[PDB]
Amino acid sequence: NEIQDFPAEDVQVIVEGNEARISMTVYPIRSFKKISVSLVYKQQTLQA
Amino acid sequence: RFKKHVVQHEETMQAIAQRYYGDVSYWIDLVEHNNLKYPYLVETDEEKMKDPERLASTGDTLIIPIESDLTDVSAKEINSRDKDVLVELALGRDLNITADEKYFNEHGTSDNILAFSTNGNGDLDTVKGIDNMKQQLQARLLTPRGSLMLHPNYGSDLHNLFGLNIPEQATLIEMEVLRTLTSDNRVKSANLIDWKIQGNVYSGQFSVEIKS
Repeated sequence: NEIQDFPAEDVQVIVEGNEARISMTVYPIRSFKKISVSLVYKQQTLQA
Repeated sequence: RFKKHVVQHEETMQAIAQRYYGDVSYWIDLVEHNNLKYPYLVETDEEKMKDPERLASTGDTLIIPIESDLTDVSAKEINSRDKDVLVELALGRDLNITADEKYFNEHGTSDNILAFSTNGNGDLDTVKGIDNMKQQLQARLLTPRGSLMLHPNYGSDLHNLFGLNIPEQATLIEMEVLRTLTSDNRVKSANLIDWKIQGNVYSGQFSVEIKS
């Protein structure tokens, strides 16, 4: 669980003699930074 | 004290005394209370037109003492002539101080709220009958428990019961109101029939059994 997700299709690699070049993609774990609330007060009945 | 009754179609004066007091024998004293001439109950109103005040006919009220006051000569004399003034005298007579009925219901549990008024002409207003009993219950409820200069432990703690409108406070208020209403011996019982809440507003109603 050190990474949230990764696209297995997106791994590209090229090799040329002694040299290789790599590219890939990772979905990092997303945060949850903001929370908004809409708090309302209403009348109520209680009865015998 | 007394019970009310009305003359039914071709009911004889014998029949009334027998049904309420058991023995028919008592009708003889019972006619003196209703001040009746010999045709004690008579069916026709154009026959009551003979001498209206000394008779009863179909649809007219009658007075029925309790058995203890049946034999009292003073009860006989008073019931003979007072007729409808019975209820007023029996519930008593008092000065009317509900001058501003719209107003006192805007500031209860505060002082200086009631005031004399004038009805008729040149005389302070007076209240009698059931209205008097209501007014007195009303004043008793809107007065704090130790604020009359004599005979304290009169009134209510209604000025003290203001709270968070949770139901226990509402039962407490119910019980205080019922105690306050049942304080007067003239009233038999009270009981709640509704309690209801609107945020910061209490509402409810009470039925009270007033003696006949």
